[PDB]
Amino acid sequence: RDYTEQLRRAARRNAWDLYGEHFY
Amino acid sequence: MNYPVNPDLMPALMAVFQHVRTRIQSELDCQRLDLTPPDVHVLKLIDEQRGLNLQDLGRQMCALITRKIRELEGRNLVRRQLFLTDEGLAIHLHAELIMSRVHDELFAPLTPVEQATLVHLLDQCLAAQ
Amino acid sequence: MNYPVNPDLMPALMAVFQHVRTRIQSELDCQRLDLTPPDVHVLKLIDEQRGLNLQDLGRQMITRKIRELEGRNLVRRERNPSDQRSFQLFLTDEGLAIHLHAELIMSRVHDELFAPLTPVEQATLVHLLDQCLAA
Repeated sequence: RDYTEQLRRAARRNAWDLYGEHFY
Repeated sequence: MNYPVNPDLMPALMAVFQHVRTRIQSELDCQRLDLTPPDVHVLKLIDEQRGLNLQDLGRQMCALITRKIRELEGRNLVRRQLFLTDEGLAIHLHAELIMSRVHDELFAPLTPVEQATLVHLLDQCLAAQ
Repeated sequence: MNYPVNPDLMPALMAVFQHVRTRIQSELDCQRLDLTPPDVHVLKLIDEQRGLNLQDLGRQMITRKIRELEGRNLVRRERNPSDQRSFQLFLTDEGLAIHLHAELIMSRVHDELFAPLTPVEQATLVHLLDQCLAA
């Protein structure tokens, strides 16, 4: 449950949101 | 420790993102799923938090979500508390398959060592933040 | 497929994409700019394509959003010289300033992301990211 571990899990979970809306 | 920043890095990262975004949409359309990534995000939350209320879903998505929820309802993907129908579950599962495959296809040109190196460098970037 | 993909690669990439969005948004919010990714995208298209028609903006993405941006003095609508019922889009002086500021925020966020890597490391990362696309 370290920092980058948690970020990876959260980001994977949010994949559709991240591709759906980004500044890119 | 902070080093000078290679000016090719931001464009390289942006290009990867844009490639993946384009490929996911292309594959969703190829399978005639008639979904966009925000639609799948709604379906995924309803799947994971089965029974959550409309207001709650709306907040987590961060009128216009009620429109999208209604659209997904009209396609019998979502039922009413909100639940995926059998059709909604299937289409969400198929979208997830597509997301996974596109990423596999992205990383395919890299050897196992290249893949492990890329994991490490992405981790190192983040850990210093 | 040649070999199974490293299971940590897609999440590690997503985490970097997540970081970039989160940081940009946080900076915009801290700075009181009240901008969302759609806002930033709209300003960028109007700057890149001066006099953009509304339907051409629609294609690359809306009437409600332009109304908001006009009210905030970021966008100006001018009548189409050949069609008096339609409007073309321009950034105001303020909207241009905000678009360029948003761009500087984005580049700073990237700089801060990458600066912890040595120059050799950064060059290796460029190569690997490019290898994903080249093939």
